[PDB]
Amino acid sequence: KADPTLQQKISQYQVVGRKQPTEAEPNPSLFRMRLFARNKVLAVSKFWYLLKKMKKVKKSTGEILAVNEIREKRPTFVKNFGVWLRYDSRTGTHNMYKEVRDISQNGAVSQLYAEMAGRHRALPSNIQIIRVAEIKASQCRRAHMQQLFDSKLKLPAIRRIFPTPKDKKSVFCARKPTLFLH
RNA sequence: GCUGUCGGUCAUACUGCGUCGAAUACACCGGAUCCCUUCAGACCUCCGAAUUAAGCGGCGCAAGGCCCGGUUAGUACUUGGGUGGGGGACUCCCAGGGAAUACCGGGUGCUGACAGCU
Repeated sequence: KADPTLQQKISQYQVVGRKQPTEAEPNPSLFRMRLFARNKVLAVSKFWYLLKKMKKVKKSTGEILAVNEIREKRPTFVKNFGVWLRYDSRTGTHNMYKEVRDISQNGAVSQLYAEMAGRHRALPSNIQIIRVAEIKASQCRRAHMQQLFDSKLKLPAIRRIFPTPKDKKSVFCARKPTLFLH
C-alpha cells in the first residue's frame, strides 16, 4: 500500500569485521563502518572494497562479525542533511559537499544519486558517500536550502497537470481542461 | 670453555682495519748428507727442535658487504565477467590472486665423526 515508486531502495547498515586470528598475531583490532546499500549482502561487498583501500585486508583474509541495520530515530518530521561525497569524472576524482532535505537519511541518499547522476553524469559505481550528518537550519551554507527556511512559508500551486489514475483516462474529452484551477 | 685431522651448510661463514689469546696443538722457524726440485733448498722434498710478530682463533668498529623482518602496498601488475565509461589513447566496477627497489628495526653463525687439553 505504501508507494514503492517514489524512493530508491537504499538502507543504511553498520558493518564490523576484524581481519582474522593467527599464531603470530592473536586478537586483532576490530573495525567499524556505516554504509548505504540495497541489501544486507551488498553492504558487506562495499565494506571489503572500502576496507581494502584503508588497510591490508581482504574478504579471504578477513572475517565479518555483525551487519546491523540502522534506521532514522524519528522519521515523522523534516530535517536538513549535509552530505559529504566523492565521485570519479572522466578526468579524475573530486570531493563534493551537497545539501539535501528529506524526512530520512535513506530519503536523502536516494535523492542525491538522482541529483548527482542528473548533473554530473556520475555513474552508481563511482560515487561513495562519505558521511551523512544532520544539520541545523542555521548551518546549511547553500542558497537553495536557505530560501525554504522560515515559518509561514507559502507556495502557490501553479499550472495543475494531474497524473490521472488509470481508468480515469480517456482518449477523447469534450470541454478542454482548466490549469489555473483556483 | 677450547686445539688438531677428515668433513657438512657454503658470506649470519666474505673483505678491511684495530686490540687480546691459560694449556696441549697447528705454525713460523734451523739444515742440505741421502730421497727429491728448480735460474734459485723461496716454493717443493727430505733430516730436524736453538717465538707468538704474522698465519690461526675470540672480540670490537654510529664500518662496507651479506642474511632476516617491517615499511613501500592491497600500490604496480594480473586471471575471469561487463549491450561499463571514452572520439581514441586508455581507464573504472564486480568475483579472485598479488610483487620489487628506495628508506629505519635486529643479526654477523650453526654443526656431525674421531683423537687429545683445566
